[PDB]
Amino acid sequence: GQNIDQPTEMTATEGAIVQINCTYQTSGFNGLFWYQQHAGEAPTFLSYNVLDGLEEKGRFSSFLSRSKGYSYLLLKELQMKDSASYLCAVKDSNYQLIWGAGTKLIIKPDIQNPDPAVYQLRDSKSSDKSVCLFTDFDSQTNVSQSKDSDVYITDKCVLDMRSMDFKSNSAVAWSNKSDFACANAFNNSIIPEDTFFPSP
Amino acid sequence: NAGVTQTPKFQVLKTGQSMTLQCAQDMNHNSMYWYRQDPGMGLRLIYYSASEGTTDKGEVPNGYNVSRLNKREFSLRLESAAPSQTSVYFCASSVWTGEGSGELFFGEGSRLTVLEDLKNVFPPEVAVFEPSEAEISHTQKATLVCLATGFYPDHVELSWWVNGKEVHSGVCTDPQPLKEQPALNDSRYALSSRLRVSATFWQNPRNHFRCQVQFYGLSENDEWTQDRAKPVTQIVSAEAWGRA
Amino acid sequence: IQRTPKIQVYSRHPAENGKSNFLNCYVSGFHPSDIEVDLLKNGERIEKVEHSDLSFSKDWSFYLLYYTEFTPTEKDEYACRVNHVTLSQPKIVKWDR
Amino acid sequence: MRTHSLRYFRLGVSDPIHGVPEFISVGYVDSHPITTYDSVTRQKEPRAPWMAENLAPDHWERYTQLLRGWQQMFKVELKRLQRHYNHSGSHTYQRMIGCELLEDGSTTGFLQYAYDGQDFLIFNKDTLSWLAVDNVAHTIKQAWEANQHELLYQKNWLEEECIAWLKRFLEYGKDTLQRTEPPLVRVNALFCKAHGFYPPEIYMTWMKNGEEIVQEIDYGDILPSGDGTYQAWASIELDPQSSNLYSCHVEHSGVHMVLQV
Ligand SMILES: *Cc1cccc(C(=O)O)c1O
Repeated sequence: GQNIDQPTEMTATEGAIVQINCTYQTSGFNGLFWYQQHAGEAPTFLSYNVLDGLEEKGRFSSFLSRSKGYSYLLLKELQMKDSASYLCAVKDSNYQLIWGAGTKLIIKPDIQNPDPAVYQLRDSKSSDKSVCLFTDFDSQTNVSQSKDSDVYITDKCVLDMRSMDFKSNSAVAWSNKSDFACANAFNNSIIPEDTFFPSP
Repeated sequence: NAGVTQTPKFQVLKTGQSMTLQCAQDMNHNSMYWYRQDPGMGLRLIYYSASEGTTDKGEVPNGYNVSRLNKREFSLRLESAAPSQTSVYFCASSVWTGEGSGELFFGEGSRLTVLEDLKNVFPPEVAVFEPSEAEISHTQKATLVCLATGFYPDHVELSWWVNGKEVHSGVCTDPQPLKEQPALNDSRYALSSRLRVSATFWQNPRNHFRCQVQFYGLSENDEWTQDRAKPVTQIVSAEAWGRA
Repeated sequence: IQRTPKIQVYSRHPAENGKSNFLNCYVSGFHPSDIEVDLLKNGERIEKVEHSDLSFSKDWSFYLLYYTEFTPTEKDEYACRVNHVTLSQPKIVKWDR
Repeated sequence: MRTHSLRYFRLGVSDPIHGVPEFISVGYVDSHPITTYDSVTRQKEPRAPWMAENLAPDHWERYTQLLRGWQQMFKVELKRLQRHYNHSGSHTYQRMIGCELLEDGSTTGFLQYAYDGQDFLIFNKDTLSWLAVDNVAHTIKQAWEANQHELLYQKNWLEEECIAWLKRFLEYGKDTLQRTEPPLVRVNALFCKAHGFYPPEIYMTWMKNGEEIVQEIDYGDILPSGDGTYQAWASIELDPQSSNLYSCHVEHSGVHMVLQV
């Protein structure tokens, strides 16, 4: 066949439901596959449809309409571990697989007790860097890139303290400039008004 | 019962260098495949082997060859590596091909980076930064940060080690590296990770924390002519102890 | 269960002496597939004889057409000789005009 | 159009005589071979010029790979069958898959297997199950029915893909497949004989005094004449003790013929 399309990226909230769409135009049809691929990992088989309708497997369902050339992968009760890319693939008349470019699924954790703060980490005697940690903010907060070429800011990362059933967002900023202070590290981001900045 | 085993996980190559990727499957499968995966597009088949004793081109065979050595093994050859072959390669296998609804079983992937010259290759610097006292008193938790910076290409594995054992709980490592100079094609990379623990765990002076980064770089056979140290495959780490 | 070949010998067109034709031997209904077929002229094997590829029936049996170009005369006697595992000795079916 | 069909056959032989292929596969549209593959050539090739002329080398290259794989799978399946039958010597394994596009626009689809030329497993694409004729087949039935997806897949292939292939090939071969050559019919026991006709489907019979006599009639086979056309006959015995009107009736591609004797 000749093409297959699926959205580049989707973002949903923990506990919610998401529907990942895949459309295809092929010379013939011998089945539609969904695969899961965690970042830096191997794709793994998730589902197969070849007649019309919906098929369920645990928290995931997959739907197919052959006449519309359309499938969706439905994920219910989203967990953080569902964060992954999802690949749509169709077998054409000559049984050759045609692969969609994949949909990156990002999941926002449900932050129970948001306590946004920017902390200065202790200097390392082996590094000229000053390091700032923006943490414990609610998942609506977006972390902007640095506007200074000598300041480095990484995106938010969700950590899970499983023992305490506790999750939290954080982003890191660092620089070796005299200019740099944690009070101004994330100035290019829209951060919560109540963000805690402890005195230096 | 290992499934699909492909090697190597990481490889840096100079333009013109030759390279063989190995793949074996122990599932008594008949069909094997080599794919490349690149950003912004679906998997593209390079060569496949429908059965023992036969192989054929896929969609992008140019620059490659294969050998179905036996029922278990399907090797991929890059005779003369080119920068365009920088990609992640996946070996896969299926019970049969063109036969019903059978799915693919994938290997772990091989990340190849092909460079005009190895002058660009650097191991990371690794530093560990101890938790903020303000965080500790405000939250009763303690976040350590590890920074792995200045490395190239993006062939790294970062892990945390607490009292000599690798840990995953309480750890978050950036899924993608930061380009230190975003507008450069050959920009070196940065990677951050955090490990968060209870204040009581941090405040035990005998707890030991290590951030370790495995870098995949050059080997003995790679030619080196720069003034700086040959950026060989190596482990770079930094540490911290708890403090009362 | 092995099935013995049905054997039918016939000209392509209604035969007329002195007129070029084709002599056909159609062998069908047999199983398994190994089989040997000769066309005979006056009791001896014709050497330039063509045949279709082995063909498959829905009932799992096989069939084949063997043929050779020929000009019938009143004296000349033609036949098809067939052997198959179901046959103790070769079976001869003469062309009946 | 008239009714048309697409059928693909496989044959596996477990201990074949020297030189003879262990595996042969042939496809047909109606009575016309369209493709062939065997374990000796290891190449899938056209058997009709209108297939060769409309399908590029990459088609044959791809199906060559597939058939090499399917050959091996057939060997493995036969080996398992003969093991479980506890049979020695050479045995055969056969598959037939196909579909029909009927004149009225309706379709059929079928898939079945045979061991030593006898029905072994028969697919029902409506109940999505396999009919097993004995306990070796019953074992395979359980294995094949274990993953529903396999059954669903064949239903889809038979009902959609097969018919799509058939329509494509019908257009390729239309100058051959959709033509009509009417029969030449003569009477010569009375023998009614037809030749020179295409398609091979024909119905010849004898009537005595305007009534048909089915089990007094000897029906000859429809046979290839070798030039693309067919011939056939039907005979009936004369009652010398009574006068009767005998007539040969022939139906072919929507035209009826009567020859009164
Ligand atoms: C070449 C071809 C196409 C489709 C299906 C078959 C089969 O043997 O089932 C073949 O041979």
